[PDB]
Amino acid sequence: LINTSEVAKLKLLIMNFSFFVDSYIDLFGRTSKESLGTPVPNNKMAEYKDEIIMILSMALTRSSKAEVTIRTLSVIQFTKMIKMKGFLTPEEVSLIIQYFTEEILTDNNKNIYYACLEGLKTISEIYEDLVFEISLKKLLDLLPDCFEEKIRVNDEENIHIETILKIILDFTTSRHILVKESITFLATKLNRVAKISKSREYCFLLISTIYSLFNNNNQNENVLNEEDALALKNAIEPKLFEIITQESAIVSDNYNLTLLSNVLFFTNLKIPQAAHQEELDRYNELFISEGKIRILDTPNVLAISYAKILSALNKNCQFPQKFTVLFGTVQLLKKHAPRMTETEKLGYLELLLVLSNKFVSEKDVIGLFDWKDLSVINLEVMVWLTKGLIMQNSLESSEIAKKFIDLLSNEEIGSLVSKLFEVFVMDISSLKKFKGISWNNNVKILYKQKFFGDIFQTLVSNYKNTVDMTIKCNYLTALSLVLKHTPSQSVGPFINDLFPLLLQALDMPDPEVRVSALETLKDTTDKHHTLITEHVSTIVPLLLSLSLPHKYNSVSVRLIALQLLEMITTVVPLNYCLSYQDDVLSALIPVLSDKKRIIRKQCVDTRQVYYELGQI
Amino acid sequence: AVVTFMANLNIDDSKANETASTVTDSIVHRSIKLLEVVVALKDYFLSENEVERKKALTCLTTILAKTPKDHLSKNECSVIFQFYQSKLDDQALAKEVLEGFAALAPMKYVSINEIAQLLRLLLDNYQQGQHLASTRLWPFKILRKIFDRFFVNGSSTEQVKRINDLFIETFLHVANGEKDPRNLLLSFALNKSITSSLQNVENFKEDLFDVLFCYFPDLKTALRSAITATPLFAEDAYSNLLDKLTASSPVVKNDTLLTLLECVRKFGGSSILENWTLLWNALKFEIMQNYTNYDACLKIINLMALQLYNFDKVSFEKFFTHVLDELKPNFKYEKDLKQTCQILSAIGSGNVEIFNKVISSTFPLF
Repeated sequence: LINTSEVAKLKLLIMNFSFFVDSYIDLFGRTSKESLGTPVPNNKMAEYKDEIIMILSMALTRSSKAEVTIRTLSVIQFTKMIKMKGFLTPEEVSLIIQYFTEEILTDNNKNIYYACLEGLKTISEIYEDLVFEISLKKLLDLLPDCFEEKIRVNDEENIHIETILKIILDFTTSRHILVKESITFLATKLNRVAKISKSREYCFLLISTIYSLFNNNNQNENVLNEEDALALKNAIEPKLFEIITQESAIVSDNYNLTLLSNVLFFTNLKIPQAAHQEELDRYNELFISEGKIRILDTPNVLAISYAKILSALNKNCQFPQKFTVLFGTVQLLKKHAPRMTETEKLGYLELLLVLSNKFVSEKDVIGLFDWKDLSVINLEVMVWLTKGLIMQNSLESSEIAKKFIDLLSNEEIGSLVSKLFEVFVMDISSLKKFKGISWNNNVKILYKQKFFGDIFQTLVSNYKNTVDMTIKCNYLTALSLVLKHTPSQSVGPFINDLFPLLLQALDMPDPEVRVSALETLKDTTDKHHTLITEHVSTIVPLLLSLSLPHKYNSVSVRLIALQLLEMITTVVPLNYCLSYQDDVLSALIPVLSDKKRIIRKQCVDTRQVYYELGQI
Repeated sequence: AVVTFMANLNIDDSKANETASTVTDSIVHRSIKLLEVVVALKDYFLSENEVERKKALTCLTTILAKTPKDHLSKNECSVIFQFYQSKLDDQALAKEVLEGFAALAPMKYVSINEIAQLLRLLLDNYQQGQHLASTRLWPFKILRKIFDRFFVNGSSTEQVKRINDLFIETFLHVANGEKDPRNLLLSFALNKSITSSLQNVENFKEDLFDVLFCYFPDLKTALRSAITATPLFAEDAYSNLLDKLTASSPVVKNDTLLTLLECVRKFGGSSILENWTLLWNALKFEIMQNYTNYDACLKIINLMALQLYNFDKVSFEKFFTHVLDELKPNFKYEKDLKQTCQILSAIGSGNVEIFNKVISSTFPLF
């Protein structure tokens, strides 16, 4: 233990100290958040504490930037020495935090970069106020008033404007004070860069960072507690409407508005129920009954947020105006549809779904039915309501499903119903039995499978009982858009009758149905073999056309065609596979030479495996 | 009564019940010496050596179970203070504490402070069911008895409404560590009762089947009666049961057909009226697939048709017309007469009216 900056001497000193810290730990203890300053009675390391502190400080800082192992071991031993119960003063950990931050902003060397990240994160989990005061506040201060500037750490070395955002995303993931003050300051800077500056990507990144920090805490339910999330909401929400008022980038860009909706959903998801109601009432008064914004009278983009508001506000609390808002948004969708923008219409549809699954009972939906008008808006309303009904698992939804099948036999309206029929089966990301919340909705996970069992059979019978372009295309599109969201391996009995439409669904523009049907043939050929053996002479050139470059064959689509070609060649015996070697070897040349290279690598592998299977 | 002191000191001699009988005789003699012997035992197991502590604790638990006469609520809570400290310190003495818990849970001498301190700390320090065969065997007992004492909805939860939700995840805490079949049966029965007798399980449902599925592979009919106990497994039952129509091994297929039998029986008529079409599709697929599974699925079809008929004649009529529309060429022709004829044979064996329906629908065909 002698002062030295040489790589060998200092490295051996540090790796020796790595064992003396362990001996000291085993003899005495380790940190607790209550023992952050309490030292152990006596030892000889206290007499050497100044020397080890100095050698570590000169090993990390006042050292050349080319030291990867030296600085990594330096920050590691800094962190390990911090890990002792109150043996280093808050001044020492403050100096260590400053060293970590300076050496992480100066050097891009991802060794020292990520090692300093690890040290700062461990300090954050063992020292809330210390890291929040030295590192976090400084990092929040580096960013300037205007977007797209060079974050000048010092005279020469500078980091990007997004580097501060990335560092904020790194830690504060479990530090209550850090994360709350970070959310507040990021909201402040969002407001500032929208008001005194004119930026879009910075506002988007800031609101996305707010969303991510809210998510990292709602995953723990304790980093922001119920009351902590309520207080941070009361801090950020007026700061969010004041940036709503100015054009900003959250109103100018509807994507940042959706990020704000996610932030509101997360911060109202962690709200005490006794404080939900009034807030709900406020929302129930602000959006429906009164207020400047009226979702029931004039379409507006911010309405989408209210959807995430209603799924996040309490259900089993007095929400008297739930049927009237459903009727009002139905009327607005019927009337204002040409002047409704995409964000407005999507938000009102999500609001329809939220009421259907959460607040309004099934009687309101069934009383809202009107099948006499075969209009696009009417179909949208009925589909998005009976989607929550299916999510509620009732007769109507299942019987309305058959009604939809029948109406899908129509020429010009059955086609629209078939192309829109995906809506019934999708994920929600806002209304499921999420961890934490239990009053979210009338959630039923069995909706997908049930809907498939109610749809598939009739669809296939109709397809085999149909002649023309339109109605058969409708049946194929409907069954495909239903099977795409339901897991293919969870629907087994339907596979056998699905195989004809399964083979049919391999040629159509949407790569979504393409990936879905390719997955379904994968599962089928894994399970079924008689169908595969009897239908290989038909499937193989279809997979070949899938593997060909096309206006509809994405690079991923061609990759999946390669995967299915491999799977069907493995399952089908060698007799038919020998007859289908040269075609795959020849019609793949734009796939092992396309724009992406995973496509190229996997096409090379597909060609090689086909060649070795044919030659043997 | 010198018998008091001789028993209190000879329990260390590993006399087991021989000195316990003398303790009971002493309690009969002086009628006040039970508290004296338990408090003289309080520091008697305080010694660190294993024999002293374990033999004092086993007799303490035994005579505490044998002393429900004079036993106060706050004194009760104080009694489990040493139970918890022994749980915290070491094992191989915590087992006696486990029989003590499984003995004190049934009795009504469980205070509000006791039920709360239990539901918090019996898994705070002890983390029941995590270690050792018996030290994981008895926690299921103690939680079963604390459920069946007053937390079970025999008197509802007018003063134990706090433990409802948290009992869900404290039973989930004691899981994934018990492998002997007895603990498996215990977990199955606990899920069965904690869904059906207990209220407000819907707020925290579908997670109680996690321990069962982890313990699910024999003597497994307890899980099967659990998944059919209450309509709360409705959303759960189909969630697995339809998948079990696709199962390969016929034993689980038959057992799950029995479970669907009790399900259709005790899920009212609304759920069966909801799922009649998908269930008939799946069961006809299994008819083509197959106490075997075939008689079980015929009984499934029979009970499902009967449930629709008794619940709503409209639903049973929709079922009957769908079955006729799908199978009428089979009956009229000479193709697939066995399966379809057996299907309507089971259907018509429900009542006289359904039998007349089946006869008038099939006899004119052939």
